Amino acid sequence: NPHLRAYHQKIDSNLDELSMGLGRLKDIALGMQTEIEEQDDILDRLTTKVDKLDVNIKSTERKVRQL
Amino acid sequence: AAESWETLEADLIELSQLVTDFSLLVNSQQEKIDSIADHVNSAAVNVEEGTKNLGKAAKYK
Amino acid sequence: QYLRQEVLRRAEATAASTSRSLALMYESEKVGVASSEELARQRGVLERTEKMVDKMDQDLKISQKHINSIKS
Amino acid sequence: GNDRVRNLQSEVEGVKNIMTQNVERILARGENLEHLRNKTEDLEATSEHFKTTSQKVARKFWWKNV
Repeated sequence: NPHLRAYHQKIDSNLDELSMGLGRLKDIALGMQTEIEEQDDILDRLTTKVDKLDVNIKSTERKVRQL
Repeated sequence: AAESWETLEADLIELSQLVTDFSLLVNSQQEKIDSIADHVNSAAVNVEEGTKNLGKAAKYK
Repeated sequence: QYLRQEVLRRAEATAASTSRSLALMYESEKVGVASSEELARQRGVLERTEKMVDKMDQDLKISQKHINSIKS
Repeated sequence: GNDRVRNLQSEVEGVKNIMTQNVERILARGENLEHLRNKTEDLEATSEHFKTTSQKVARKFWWKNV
């Protein structure tokens, strides 16, 4: 059985690679969710900072409109 | 037989689809990221010029 | 021996399905790294923005100082 | 042959599950991003007025003493 032997070897080869590949995709995905988690924490900070700035410019400007 | 391969191949298609949908959204957000970066950068030249003119003012008098 | 060729097609079938499957996996990988890399790049744009916001704070403390000079 | 397929499948299902979440998480990020754009849009406007008002003072005092 020559052909049968060859087909079975490509199926084994595909299935070994496909399996390792899937482990690699999992860690890629878990990487993504970690990055979003972190970037989430950054955006809450920028937001606080930008809102704090917004006020402190307006506060300064009220000093300027007097003089 | 070759139908449970056919389901594996389907799952891999839907996964591939999920990965594309994810990059499309990550892409579609560069727009928001860069506008954010712009406004703050624009705001910065104003504070600079504002402080600068507040120096011109404090000297000129 | 025409009953043989019925078993070759079944094997060739599953061998082609698993190729395709493998390809799909490789493709998903290639795309997934690229977006994660873009994700990470964008994280740096928002850090630059924190830098810029933080420097506006100091400009406003210099500013406050000039207003003190004028008010004298 | 038949155990190998169902193993692979369920792993794919595993990775699928994470991606589905990541899509949900990144839609969130999208809506957090939008609020910052609008907040920074306002930051740019406040700042422009800060500039304007300074110039009006810097020249008023030019006048007053020259």
